[PDB]
Amino acid sequence: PIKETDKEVVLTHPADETTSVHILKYGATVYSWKLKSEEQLWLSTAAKLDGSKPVRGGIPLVFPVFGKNSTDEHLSKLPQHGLARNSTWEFLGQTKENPPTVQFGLKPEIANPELTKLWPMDYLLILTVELGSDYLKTAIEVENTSSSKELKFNWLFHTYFRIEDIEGTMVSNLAGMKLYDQLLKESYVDKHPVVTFNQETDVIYQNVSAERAIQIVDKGVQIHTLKRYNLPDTVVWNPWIEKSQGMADFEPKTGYQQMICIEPGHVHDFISLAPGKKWNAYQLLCKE
Ligand SMILES: O=P(O)(O)OC[C@H]1O[C@](O)(CO)[C@@H](O)[C@H]1O
Ligand SMILES: [Ba+2]
Repeated sequence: PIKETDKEVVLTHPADETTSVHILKYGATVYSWKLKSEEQLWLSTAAKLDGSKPVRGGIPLVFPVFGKNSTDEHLSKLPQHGLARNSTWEFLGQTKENPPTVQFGLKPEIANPELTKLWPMDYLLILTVELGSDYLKTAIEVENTSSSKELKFNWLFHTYFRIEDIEGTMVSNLAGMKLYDQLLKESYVDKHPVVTFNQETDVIYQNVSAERAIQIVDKGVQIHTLKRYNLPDTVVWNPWIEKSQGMADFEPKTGYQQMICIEPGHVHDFISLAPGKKWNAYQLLCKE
């Protein structure tokens, strides 16, 4: 079933109503995904869900810029991670009952007014969210609705996976891939057979195709599987102790122990879309 309220849309799977996803209209932000009653995503206990600021947890949507830009006249004007997660999207309706599937839209006319004034480029975004019995798919289409100007942008899904204990967690299937390390400010090949975590981690892997599934492992069990289409980059992030302590909406302060962000996107460079052209991609979460 599909249920809309003033603030959000909630999908529940017809075959098992304890499998669900909650999507806040603000940012079209998925903030809970339960698989047979078990929460898959991390959400801060101090996360704002009231539209006052972006949600600390779930799946914030990052567009038209990842991180902070300082090289482009217009993109440099925006706050870190852009304006999609700061805007209230329109619920466009359901498109399927089983699997329950719904769409959200964004265009400048309904976006964050302040940020739209700073980056007055034309676009249409359509997010499609599909809740399967054992997966969650979040798909995006971007259309350049300008008749004259190119549209230049990044796209990333800022997925917060929920885990039991960060220090017991490993991430597999990134061995031998090139990354840019946002902390060390250098690029190198990951020579470790799996990714492990014992300090702040902020890295951007490159050249991940539709064929490469990334697995999150704990006690020899695959607790999450991430697949994507048309998003060659993967940000892997955990703020660790000090950065968690510094984020006012991040609670509890030990909560970095229960999250890992594995974020598929197109962020290594900008996509440029000619007038009237479209780009699309998706993230597919499951538990293989
Ligand atoms: O606090 P936010 O603007 O949501 O950003 C959170 C994180 O996003 C990243 O750029 C990648 O996850 C990190 O460096 C960290 O800043
Ligand atoms: Ba940062």
